[PDB]
Amino acid sequence: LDPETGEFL
Amino acid sequence: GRLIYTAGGYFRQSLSYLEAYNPSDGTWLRLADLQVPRSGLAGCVVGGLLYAVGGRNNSPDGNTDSSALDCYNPMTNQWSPCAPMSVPRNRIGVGVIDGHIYAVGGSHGCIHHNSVERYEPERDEWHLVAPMLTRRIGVGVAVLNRLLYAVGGFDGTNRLNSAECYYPERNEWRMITAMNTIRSGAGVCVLHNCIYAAGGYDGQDQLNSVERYDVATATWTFVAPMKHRRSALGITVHQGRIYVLGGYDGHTFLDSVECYDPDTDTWSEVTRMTSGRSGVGVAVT
Repeated sequence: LDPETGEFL
Repeated sequence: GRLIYTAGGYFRQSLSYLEAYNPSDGTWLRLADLQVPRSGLAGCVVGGLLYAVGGRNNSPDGNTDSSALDCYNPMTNQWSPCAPMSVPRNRIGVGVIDGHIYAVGGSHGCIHHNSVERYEPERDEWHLVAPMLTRRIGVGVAVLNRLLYAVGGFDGTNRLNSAECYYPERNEWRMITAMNTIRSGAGVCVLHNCIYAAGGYDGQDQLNSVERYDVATATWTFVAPMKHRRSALGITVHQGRIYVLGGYDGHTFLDSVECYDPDTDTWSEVTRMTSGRSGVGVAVT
């Protein structure tokens, strides 16, 4: 979970 | 009567949307979808044609970073692919000088690029120019006085408040006055000879603060902050006003589109995107 974009990688 | 185009973004997966908003009538258009879905791309315009640069397709099946340049003609409502970049660039920064598209920074896996490359539409070629001093992803870009500014971002280790200018004729980079706040994934644009950097992530929290670089004084001044905090947000200028579009506020995905009036120094909610998303590209024509 990228805090900046919210994308789940 | 120019529109604010918005391409792609993320909600659960990378998106193919292309949509346009008209501030005169407050309506949304549904235009032809992207050939390949992507998020963390950037938008720009050259000769009335929308370009969508880089990003990545974070789908259920997996992740593929994009080196692709695709071009959308408003008159034909058709996407056409162009020559790809030398490397893939997710969380890309883009600016235009003299009908040439500069691709700034961005990532490919663990690699955080400091390289920059330049696109010539009339030849359909990409060429490397001088790389930035700092490596940057989530980087704001803004063309001002025919110089390209790379503002904020993430260097692989830390979130940055530093900014730096590019000189096309000289082909060299130079650091400038760093920002008041640290900002990765901010919306960065140019209004009335100043650079605005809105929103982003400071390392801990999401931001609603907006600060304004004056070129003559070389100092960053705060202006009225946004109502809704956001990072990885879309941004553009349309007829003397800044428009911020969507993003991620730490909890949820925004469909809010706020509008800044520089005369009153007041933000306002103007419309909603048709669905909440982050990491959209945005351009105006």
